[PDB]
Amino acid sequence: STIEEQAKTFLDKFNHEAEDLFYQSSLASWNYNTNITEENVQNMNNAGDKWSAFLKEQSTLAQMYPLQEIQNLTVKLQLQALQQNGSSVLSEDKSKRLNTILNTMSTIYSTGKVCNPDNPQECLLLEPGLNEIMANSLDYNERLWAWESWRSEVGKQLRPLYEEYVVLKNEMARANHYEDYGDYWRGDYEVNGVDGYDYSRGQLIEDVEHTFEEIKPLYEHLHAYVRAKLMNAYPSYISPIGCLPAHLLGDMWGRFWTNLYSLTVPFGQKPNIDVTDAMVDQAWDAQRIFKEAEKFFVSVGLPNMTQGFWENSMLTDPGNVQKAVCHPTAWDLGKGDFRILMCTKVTMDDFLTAHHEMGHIQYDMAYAAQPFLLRNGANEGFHEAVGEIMSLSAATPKHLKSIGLLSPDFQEDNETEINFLLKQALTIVGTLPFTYMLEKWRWMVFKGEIPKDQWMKKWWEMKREIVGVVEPVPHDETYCDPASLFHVSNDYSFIRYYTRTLYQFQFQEALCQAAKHEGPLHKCDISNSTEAGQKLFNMLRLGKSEPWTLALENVVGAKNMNVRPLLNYFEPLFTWLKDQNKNSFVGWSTDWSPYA
Amino acid sequence: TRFASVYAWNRKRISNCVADYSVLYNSASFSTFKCYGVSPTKLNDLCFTNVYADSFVIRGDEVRQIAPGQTGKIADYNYKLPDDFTGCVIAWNSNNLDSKVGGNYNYLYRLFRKSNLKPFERDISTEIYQAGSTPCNGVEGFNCYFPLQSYGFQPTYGVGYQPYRVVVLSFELLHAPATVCGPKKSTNLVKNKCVNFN
Ligand SMILES: *[C@@H]1O[C@H](CO)[C@@H](O)[C@H](O)[C@H]1NC(C)=O
Repeated sequence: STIEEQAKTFLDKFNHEAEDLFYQSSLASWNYNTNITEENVQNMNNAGDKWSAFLKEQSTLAQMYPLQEIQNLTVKLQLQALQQNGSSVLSEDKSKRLNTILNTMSTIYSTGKVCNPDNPQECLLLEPGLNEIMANSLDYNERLWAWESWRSEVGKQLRPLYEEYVVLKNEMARANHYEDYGDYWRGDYEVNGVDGYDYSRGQLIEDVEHTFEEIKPLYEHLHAYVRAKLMNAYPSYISPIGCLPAHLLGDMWGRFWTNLYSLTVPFGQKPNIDVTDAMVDQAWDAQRIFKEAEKFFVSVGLPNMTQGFWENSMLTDPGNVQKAVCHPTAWDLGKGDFRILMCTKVTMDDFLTAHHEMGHIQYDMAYAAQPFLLRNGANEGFHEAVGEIMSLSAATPKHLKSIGLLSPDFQEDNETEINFLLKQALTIVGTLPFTYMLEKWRWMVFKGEIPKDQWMKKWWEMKREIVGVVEPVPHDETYCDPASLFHVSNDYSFIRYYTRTLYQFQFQEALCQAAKHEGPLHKCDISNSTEAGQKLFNMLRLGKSEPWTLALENVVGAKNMNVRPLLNYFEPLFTWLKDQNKNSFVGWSTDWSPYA
Repeated sequence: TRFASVYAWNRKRISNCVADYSVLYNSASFSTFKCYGVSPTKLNDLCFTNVYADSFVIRGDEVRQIAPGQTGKIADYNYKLPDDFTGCVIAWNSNNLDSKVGGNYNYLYRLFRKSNLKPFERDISTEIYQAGSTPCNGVEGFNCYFPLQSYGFQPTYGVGYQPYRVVVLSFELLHAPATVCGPKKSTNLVKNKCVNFN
């Protein structure tokens, strides 16, 4: 009989059960997260097992369909996800071992125990404990010791399991008509639809290197500045011949430079902008935080919150034995149900977090009419940008003064803005070189062009080349430093944090252009402007129904991955940074080390 | 207390009584009163013979599908409303009596049909729908689907997924010794004054 028409019945029968089954799954997960009790642990496990058994039944039949003759581009894309073979292509004795290794890696990664040798009864963990040692301290003989102790007792056991895990994962990916395992992670950044909007997996590898060279002078200037600031406090340990050391960034892995902001402040006379006591003096609860901030979403024209969110979702005050997880999360339970899980307090950081969470809620509600297989964005790098757009454009002094939280006599000068521009710069472009590092490293190691022996030597020789981090202590091939990372052992991709930076500033500049704002970009807001609510809405509701390249045309001028706004947002930052390194050499040589 | 399902709706025949289209229009607990035909305030003017009442239990915003000339999944093969509709449709919120904690799966709706329904026709028979040339020849298999699927009802589904009971009233405008009428007038009485009496 006919084959094109009959698939419509299958996709109309499968999603009807998928929607409500995922609804109970999300409800059980929310109940478990809200109620930390053994009385709510069997139901979520049962729901997860039932949903997992249901998913396999509906995906096995979606191979008989010849997805090369179906005309429509919607049902074909919908069935492409059902056509994925997943991890059920290996042998059962092999899949069992792979799953055991995957679980063992995660379990061991949370069992970091390092005791002080002189007091063998005192170990510290990656949680509060050893984390506090390097987070806020003024010492040099302890920060390197903590780094060495952490990286010398966790890698020696993750390495043997990771060695087999990489090979087995590559072999499993080989069965899905992919050259390596990299295609399994680059499969979402690929479209073969409308002519002129097409994309290939081989384009991103050359496009990721052509967008990073244009922001390298900025990183050189920032590195020179931070090295100069560190030379003013630390003793004769750092040298201008090389670069900044490894155990002084402010974290175990150096992903974020937020802990170095106090040490590298240009002027200490002027404090930061704090309004937490401004809200406290007026006796603001956490509900007024959610009520006074939702109004920013109303002036732009975005739809109002549906009834039930203010009743079902808990806002704050765990208080007594009724303990709940305080991790900020937004849950789209389905069936038109949305909730928030957060222990909101009186904090401007909590204000930004609440903006981020209800931005996730708004983005989830934007494409609520899409089918269950299309209840997601075009790609996964859009959620964080949508959440952080208002986080960036909600801390401006004009926005706070409009609400009525600061006196109308405020007299901000240039230096008041330089610190605000530097605080976000140390966080934003301070993690970009560590993302292109780890992601490209994993891509090349999964490609397999290097032998077994030459694994760790390349990492240190390339880290010095681009990021500029020298070896504080010498390590041999048996060490495994990167295994001590969250997204290295749980099979988590590390590319979602790199396009997010580009998306945030692209969207911000695109919305600021058509908003009647003249001057800089750090003091631009879309409040009281419905014109900024029409351009954005045409893309939020699309969801996964349209490719991301196509979706990047109705809000932004160009579709190409060109990093324009980062060279424009931090324009005063560059203008002030080009005048401070007048006599200090900028750069580094990959030969100097603290020990040699 | 209970209403018929949307795929197999009840049929109530009302005649030989005084029609009161006043409290129905005046009650504030009616989410939908829009209807096409005579004026909702002119209802107590005409006299008819038969009145037909149909009861449905559907899910939220789907209620807009019931209109004279709208397509979908309820107005195409579950209940076809005549194009020349001469009645009115009333829908209200029923989240307090139709929704049960844990799910209320006792309201089945037909999802599979081989042809669009003509106005005022019922298909109560339940048979596995064949899609292609693969008869089941058994109980269940491939190209085998059950048209009836149960609705899911819980007290917390938001707005667009809550149950909304619907009643459709059909008035027939035939020429006959009509009996169904309404209260005409109750004007007072005067004496010994030249008046016009009716
Ligand atoms: C939640 O946990 C408490 C104990 O912490 C228990 O008494 C209660 O039954 C659980 N479930 C609900 C719905 O509160």
